[PDB]
Amino acid sequence: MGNCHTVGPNEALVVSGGCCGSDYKQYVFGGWAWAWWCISDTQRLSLEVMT
Amino acid sequence: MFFTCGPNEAMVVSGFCRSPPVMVAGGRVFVLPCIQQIQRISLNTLTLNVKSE
Repeated sequence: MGNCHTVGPNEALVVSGGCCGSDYKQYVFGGWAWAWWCISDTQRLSLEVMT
Repeated sequence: MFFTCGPNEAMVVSGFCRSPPVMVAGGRVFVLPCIQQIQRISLNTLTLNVKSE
């Protein structure tokens, strides 16, 4: 089982593990990503202005 | 599904096969609701009372 994750331009999505290897971080900043339930975790961070 | 905004707003669409997000000010866009996301921004003017003491 895997899920399709949609990301806004304002968000950095980091996915660890995936189709390219074991020991790596997948870098995303808007758009989308594919994630396997137990082969790749999904974590996001906001890129917005803070004052 | 079609989504529309007034000239007072801009629509931002991100998702499957739409990695560079599409931005449209006052128009219509065809979107996959379960596989693509739509966000908005108001283009209205703000009348700010800028105090100083």
